[PDB]
Amino acid sequence: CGYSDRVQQITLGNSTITTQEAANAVVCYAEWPEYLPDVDASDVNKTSKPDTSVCRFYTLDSKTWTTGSKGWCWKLPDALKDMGVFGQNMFFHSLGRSGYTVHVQCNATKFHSGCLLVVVIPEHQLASHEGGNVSVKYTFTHPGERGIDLSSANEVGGPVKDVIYNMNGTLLGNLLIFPHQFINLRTNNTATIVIPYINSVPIDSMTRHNNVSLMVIPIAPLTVPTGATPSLPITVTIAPMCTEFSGIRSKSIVPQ
Amino acid sequence: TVASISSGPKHTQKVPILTANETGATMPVLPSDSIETRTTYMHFNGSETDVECFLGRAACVHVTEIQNKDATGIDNHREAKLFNDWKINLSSLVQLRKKLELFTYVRFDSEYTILATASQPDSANYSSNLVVQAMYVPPGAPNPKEWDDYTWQSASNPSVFFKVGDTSRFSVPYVGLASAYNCFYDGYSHDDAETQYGITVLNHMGSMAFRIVNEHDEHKTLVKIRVYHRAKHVEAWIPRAPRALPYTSIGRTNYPKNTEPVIKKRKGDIKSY
Amino acid sequence: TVASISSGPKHTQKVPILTANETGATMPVLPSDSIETRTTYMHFNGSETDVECFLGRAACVHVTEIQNKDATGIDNHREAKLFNDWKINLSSLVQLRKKLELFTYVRFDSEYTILATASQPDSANYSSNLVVQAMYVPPGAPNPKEWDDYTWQSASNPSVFFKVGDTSRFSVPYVGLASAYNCFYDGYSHDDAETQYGITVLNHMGSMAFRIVNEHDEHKTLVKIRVYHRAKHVEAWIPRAPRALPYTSIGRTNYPKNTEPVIKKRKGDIKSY
Amino acid sequence: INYYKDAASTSSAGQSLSMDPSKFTEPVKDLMLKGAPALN
Amino acid sequence: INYYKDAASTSSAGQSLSMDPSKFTEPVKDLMLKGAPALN
Amino acid sequence: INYYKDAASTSSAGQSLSMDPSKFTEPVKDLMLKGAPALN
Amino acid sequence: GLPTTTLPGSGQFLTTDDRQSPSALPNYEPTPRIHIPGKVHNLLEIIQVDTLIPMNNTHTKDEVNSYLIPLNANRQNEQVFGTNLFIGDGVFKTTLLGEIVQYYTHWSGSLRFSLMYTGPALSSAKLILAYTPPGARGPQDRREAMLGTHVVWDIGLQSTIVMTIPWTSGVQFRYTDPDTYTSAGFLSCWYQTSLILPPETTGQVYLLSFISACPDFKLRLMKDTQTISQTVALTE
Amino acid sequence: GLPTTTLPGSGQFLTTDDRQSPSALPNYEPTPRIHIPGKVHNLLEIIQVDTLIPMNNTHTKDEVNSYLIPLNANRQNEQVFGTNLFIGDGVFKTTLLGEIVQYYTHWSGSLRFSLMYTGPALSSAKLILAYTPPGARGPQDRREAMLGTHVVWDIGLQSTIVMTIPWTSGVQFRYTDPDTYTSAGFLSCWYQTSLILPPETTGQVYLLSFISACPDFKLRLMKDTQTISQTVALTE
Amino acid sequence: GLPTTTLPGSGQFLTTDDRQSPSALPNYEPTPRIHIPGKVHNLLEIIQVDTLIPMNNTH
Repeated sequence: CGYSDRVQQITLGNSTITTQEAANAVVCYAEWPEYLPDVDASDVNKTSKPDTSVCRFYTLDSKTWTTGSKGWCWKLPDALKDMGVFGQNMFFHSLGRSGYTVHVQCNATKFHSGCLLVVVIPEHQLASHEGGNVSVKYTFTHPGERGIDLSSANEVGGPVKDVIYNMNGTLLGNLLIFPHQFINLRTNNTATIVIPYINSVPIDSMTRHNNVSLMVIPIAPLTVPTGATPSLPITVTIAPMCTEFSGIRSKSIVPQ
Repeated sequence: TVASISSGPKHTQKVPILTANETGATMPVLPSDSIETRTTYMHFNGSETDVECFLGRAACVHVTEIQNKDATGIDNHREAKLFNDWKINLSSLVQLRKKLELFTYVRFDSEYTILATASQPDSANYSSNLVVQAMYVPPGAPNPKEWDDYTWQSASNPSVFFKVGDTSRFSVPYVGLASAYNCFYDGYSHDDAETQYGITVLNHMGSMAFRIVNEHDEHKTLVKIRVYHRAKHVEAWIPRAPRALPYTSIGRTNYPKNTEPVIKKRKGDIKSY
Repeated sequence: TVASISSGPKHTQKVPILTANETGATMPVLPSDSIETRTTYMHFNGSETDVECFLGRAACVHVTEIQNKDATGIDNHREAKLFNDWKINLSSLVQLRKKLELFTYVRFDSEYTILATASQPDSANYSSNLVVQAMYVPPGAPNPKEWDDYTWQSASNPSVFFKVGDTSRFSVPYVGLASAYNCFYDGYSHDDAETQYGITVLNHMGSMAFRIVNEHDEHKTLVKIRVYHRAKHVEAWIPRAPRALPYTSIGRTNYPKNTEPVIKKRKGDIKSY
Repeated sequence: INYYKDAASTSSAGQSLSMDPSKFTEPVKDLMLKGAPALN
Repeated sequence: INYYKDAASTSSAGQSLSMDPSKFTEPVKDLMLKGAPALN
Repeated sequence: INYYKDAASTSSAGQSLSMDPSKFTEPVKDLMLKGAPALN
Repeated sequence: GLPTTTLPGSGQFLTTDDRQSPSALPNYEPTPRIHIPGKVHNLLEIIQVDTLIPMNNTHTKDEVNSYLIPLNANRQNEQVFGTNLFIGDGVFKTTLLGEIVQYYTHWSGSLRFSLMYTGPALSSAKLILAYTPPGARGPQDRREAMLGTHVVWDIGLQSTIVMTIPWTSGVQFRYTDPDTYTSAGFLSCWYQTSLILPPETTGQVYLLSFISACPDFKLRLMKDTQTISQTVALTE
Repeated sequence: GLPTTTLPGSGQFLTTDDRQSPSALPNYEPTPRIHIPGKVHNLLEIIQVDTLIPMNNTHTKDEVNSYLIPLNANRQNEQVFGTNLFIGDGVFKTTLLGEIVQYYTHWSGSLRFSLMYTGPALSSAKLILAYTPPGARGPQDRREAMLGTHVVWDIGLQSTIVMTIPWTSGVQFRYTDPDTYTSAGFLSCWYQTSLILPPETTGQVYLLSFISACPDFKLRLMKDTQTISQTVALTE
Repeated sequence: GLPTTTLPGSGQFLTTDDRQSPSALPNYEPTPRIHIPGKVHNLLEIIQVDTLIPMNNTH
């Protein structure tokens, strides 16, 4: 009985991702993403299913993991609003529903040390740094493909950037309850998380609401060998999956 | 049902205690996998840990004081405490809020129990027989403006009348627009640069107005009305990381600046017991 | 069922009245074994002597006074009698303690009945309509610190509200960690030269906090709260020698120094009647 | 008729009708019958 | 016995007796059995 | 279970389940089917 | 709603009624029951066990000596001990039988009275245990006591005598508290022959006295005992 | 009308009773139920999931560093970390298991304690995880800890060890609140061999510690937690 | 008489509860029901009928 498990590949549309140091992919709540059934539907407009034209992997700009980096946060579907036909359909339709296959990549040598916690939080409602009853402005919660850097300073009307309190008042060690995977450089170069549609409604506005928030947080800090650059590149790859759009209308207007 | 199985010596090439937590799976390793054990039974079902039991006991959600006095020489009857309004939400008390906010979506039938208690801080010769009116104002209905407003007639709005000192209790079906309540919402009311985040009509159950329907007397009686909520037929989805820091507002996830450390620092090094 | 059998003259080499009590056995010798008897029936079942009947009637376990007055100018609300705490134990009343302490282990369901009674030793014009709150504080839960503390919200702790003058009654399942309560414990909390003997968390049922939830008035009303306990589904093991001397503390077997004789000395010699 | 969900809510079970004082009156290894010599 | 017309008037349903922690403890694509290498 | 002698003592009858809006929406002599010309 | 009428005595607190009530801990699972030796179902089981009677209650302070009935050598036709039979008072008040009896008002059935000899193995004595039913004077001589219910006990290999006091009453139940119309009678013990001691042995020898109930014993109408009392509530 | 008598405790407010009551919205139809992933029926499902333990709780302020247990190279026969086992206090109070445990008074069953290694792929270390049952001193040496329940962990291809703490107790349930008679024991970790680092690599490497319940875990008698509190009512 | 315990909220006036109650006119026979055209069982019948919208509300 001779075989290996570290080698797996995912092909979506015309894009293919290959791996040689992978940990078993995670499927949130053991439920694979699926189309909205007639027994749960509310809006009567027949849904547009674009299949291979939108269901493919999009690479987000790489981030640089330094020894002093606090972590990174992305909001979905906001992070894909400028990505090809998915980005246009998401603004041309009033309502949308979609699952996602998230694939995070961080490769390093056999001498490097460090561990990332890659976790998906549904309704990751952020706290403002000002406390009291202050709200987070739309422009800071919807950054797009450049995401939120938790290493940066706080901003007026912006969310809080203390990673340990998860930007919402919970501790970092408890994030393991949400679908997560670790990129331990000693064991793995890639985390993978398949997310179904998570909402209290069957289909919803894609411009006003983010269903999930992806967080990549270094737990054990980056430890490079003596004489190597104290920095490592992180690339995030996301593919919409089992996507549904409804209520076509003139292009949606958002701030900035 | 067996809790621990009978298990003897182990000499094998299959090692259940070694794994890769990097996979995001917490392996179901048992006591019998690390050492040799005897057969014992669970002899317990776990009924007190059901989500229906953890959320299904009463807790106070609002406390308010109302007064029986003449309305002559007053411009605002709510500021005179002649009647009081409550924006219905379960996020005012931290003991209940943390239990309920441990899940992302919850769908339950409510059961309200209202306790009104009288007090005479000023001179009174007898214990007045006051009757309190609790009126439910769903979103869109006219909220009372005066203690003797036409709105209190309640031709269609649900209303309950009870004697002060006693209690009233009424059940309420699931009133949310969606299939479950949203405990958290990573979104806005509309696509706008200055609109409200999280707090939105998704968490708007309506309002409750409270008055003393009895006419005003010669003595002032302060009545503290206490609303208790108990959930029935509870369902919960997407378990969440528990709240650690104190709260600052209803329906928002904010915490105070300069907050105290939540990790209880140990006395001595990492090796002390 | 026959109580005494019909029995005539006896002329035998088997002598049922002679034995050896040194063996620790009390021989079942009957009236018919010492003299000649007639047949008679028991015509009695013994239902009033069952352990469920001997321990299954109410008895008071605690009495406490609480006051409705302003909390201004007070540093301790418990010392001002605004609220009171009871370390739950059934060893404060000697009439109940001696019955229950006649066995080594007892397992029973409890039934508490609380009676609150009002009194105005100072000037008052009417009988105030006070509502008392009885809150169960299991070990680990925050005991109330003030009469208006956040703890009284009771988001998870069992709590009961009732009008003074009336009564409340609630059942409690067997709450012991072991299979039966320990009435006596020949041991310690830990292997230590200065630790507590007998009194230990084996006999720690928790605490009950009592307050008047009504606001404070112009007149002082002293409310005496009386807790009564009645056992249900009682089981008892290892019968014990009965208590003879008066007690000195809860959960401990001590007696006073210079105690009076318990044997009622006879008037005259050992031959008098 | 029981009006509540829990067994702790119930009334008493009455009496345990099968009694046997022998385990307290004669807890001896060898069984002793009355009339026969206790010791021999 | 129910004394009212609505389902919202009813008492609790008790407990959902069929539990399965696997959807939260092991939400992995390939099934992993304990003792076999997690990775190979 | 009814606790009184009169029908006026009873609780509501619930809902009249068989509805038909046609007597108010289309009270016309000749029946008109949608898609066919209303007039010809 | 059902029209109902509340009978008199509604909302009153009766300490003996056994009705159902709501649990303060709903859905709670209690610790499993384990096998513990010595389970008691009814008090008629334990009251049937012998306990020592402080028959020599003629001392200034409580001592172990109070349980030892003195026997003296070379005494002919003389009394060993004597007592009235109020089982809720006197020498019986401190015994297990008398102490359990004090938790009840009415008693009926036969008592088991036992004596164990402790003198030397070469020693001998013959004693007469005599029970005098009520109505008759407490006996002044063995001839007077021997006219009643009696057991002549030859002290030998069997060290203990067991004389059962038969239930002699017109009325079906007697009071546990001393009342003359419900008096149980008297017990006396006398020298049938005499106590003979072996050579080179001196002083008085002793008898131990025991009390237990017969399986036909009955007790009813529960009450609080007056063998213990308190003036102030206890603290921990 | 039916004659009835009201028992004591009528009209009292008990926060735990589950009886029917009238609807304030009669004939109301609720929004249909939809399939939402991640349904929770009981807390024994989610308490069985691993959460990081802030074992390095030796910092002045809360930091990510508090979850990293330090390992140092070239250390022989020395302790890595040590802790008492009160799961409702100390390092466990902030974890999901400890935080859920604090909503209950009594706990029973076995705990799952796990460690994940994060040093270089060419690095090696052998560690001994040792659990000391209650009654015995907190161990001062590996020889003292190795006398108890232990797992020797060879750090290699499998990055994580899972040592299950067997339920060692006389009493069936322990208190969640720190009480000495119901103490759970101690955990310690020691160098079995030593930590060896590859050439051209420096400093300390780290272990991540996790806690979860076994399927035989039990919790009972609900209570409010003291991990959160308020002085004034919240507003919107 | 049956021992009973009154739950909290006894004797309170809730404007929506539908329980039976005693008649003030016992043994009364009501006028017979007659056929009247236009019977309405539910409002979803009449809300389905067209009504003019004051769209030019600019006066």
